[PDB]
Amino acid sequence: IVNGEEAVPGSWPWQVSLQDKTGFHFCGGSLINENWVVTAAHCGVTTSDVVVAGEFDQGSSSEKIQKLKIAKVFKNSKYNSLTINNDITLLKLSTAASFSQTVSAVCLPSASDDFAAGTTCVTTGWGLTRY
Amino acid sequence: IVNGEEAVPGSWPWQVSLQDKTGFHFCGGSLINENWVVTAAHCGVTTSDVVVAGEFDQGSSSEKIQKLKIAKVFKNSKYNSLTINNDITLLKLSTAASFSQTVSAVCLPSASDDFAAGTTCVTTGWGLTRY
Amino acid sequence: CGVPAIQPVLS
Amino acid sequence: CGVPAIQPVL
Amino acid sequence: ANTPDRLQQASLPLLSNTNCKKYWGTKIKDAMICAGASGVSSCMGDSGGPLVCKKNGAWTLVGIVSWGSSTCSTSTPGVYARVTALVNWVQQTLAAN
Amino acid sequence: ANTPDRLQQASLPLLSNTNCKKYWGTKIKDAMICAGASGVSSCMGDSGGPLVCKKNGAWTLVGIVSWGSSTCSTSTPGVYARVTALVNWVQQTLAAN
Repeated sequence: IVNGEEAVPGSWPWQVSLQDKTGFHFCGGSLINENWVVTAAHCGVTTSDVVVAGEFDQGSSSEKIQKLKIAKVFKNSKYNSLTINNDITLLKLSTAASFSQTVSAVCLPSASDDFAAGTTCVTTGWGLTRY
Repeated sequence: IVNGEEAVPGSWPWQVSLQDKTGFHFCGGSLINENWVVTAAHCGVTTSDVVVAGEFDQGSSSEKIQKLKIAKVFKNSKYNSLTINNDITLLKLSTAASFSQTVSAVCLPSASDDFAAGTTCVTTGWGLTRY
Repeated sequence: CGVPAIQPVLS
Repeated sequence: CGVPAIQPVL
Repeated sequence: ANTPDRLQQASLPLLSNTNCKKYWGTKIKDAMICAGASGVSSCMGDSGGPLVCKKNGAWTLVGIVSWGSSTCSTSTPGVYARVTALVNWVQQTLAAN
Repeated sequence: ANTPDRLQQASLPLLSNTNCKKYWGTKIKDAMICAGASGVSSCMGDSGGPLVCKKNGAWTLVGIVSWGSSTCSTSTPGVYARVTALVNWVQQTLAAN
């Protein structure tokens, strides 16, 4: 996020970091359940990647995190790799995440609700702070 | 690189990998000398980053690489972070690179040479293969 | 769901 | 400069 | 490097797809939602992360970081997967597994 | 993940700024050079890497990966720092340090 600010640790308890086998962050995701994570289909997640929950600092020597293995990847079949339309993937975890003060789930909307233009929303992540 | 191909190990001897202090690759660069590397200004390299030369596979639990410290960063003063114009940075190595079969420098052009449209060129890197 | 234990600040 | 010990293949 | 060690957050406004098209045109589809162009922008590494809105006092997933400016310009809105447009598939998938 | 562990390469043509402008317009400055739109694309993580051309039997640095398609579209040219335009600065810097 460019021109963002540091979050209070654990204040976005659904936020997860997706790491490859090398141990590196390539994408974010959100816990919706103790067993499922929602992410983007363009992320190209495989059962080889790991889900990291309850993380704040990616430089920690060791911190109290949860490294969760993925059981199955559910990419939406309507995903268009050229258009980038219907950019969603669900991840079913091998091991359920243990919810706490710092690890919890986000709410999901109904297909019928309206989030109007002008609403102030929030985005979170470990993306670049400057291009 | 999307729709590229695997390179022959060490065939692009000037190719370097820039890693932050968490140990992760965030940008590519090129050795122009035993003591200097050229990269993009937008990469936001600091003296905290490390230059990795002689690498082919990032998953290697050991390969013959050279982790080189950065003594000084030379950002081009005309770099525009809005326009991304004049996107160049020079890195002076603390410790010179040991040149070998797999570590060597790329040539630099003069301000007056012409590389005409249509010329077939090559680009290398560890960037995503799919968006 | 969606009620952090640790309330977020200015976001 | 610019002449790799291991020639590029393509 | 321009990589943060700590989790970042930002506040940003939702745009109508009409306003968004002013920037990206035909690239904006029905299952997409834009936000930003207000001095902040999602950048490399934020992909897959959330776009949340408060509703009935609870935070709700409205978008999924999808794509944005090449340069992460803070003057260009970011594009997000519109969860509203995809949650029926999510709900069905959970129901069945 | 879409991250390669092994180094990748791609052959691609240089474009004239004029033709490049067809795609990016006003964004293309004098110290920029485009390449591709021929079925390949530089993508997230390629930044700062080389664009090389053979000259008199040796490889020469013509560009530096700078920016390009939002989605790394292989039909959109990538933008590179034009080293011809910046090499005077490189040489003066090396000569003094």
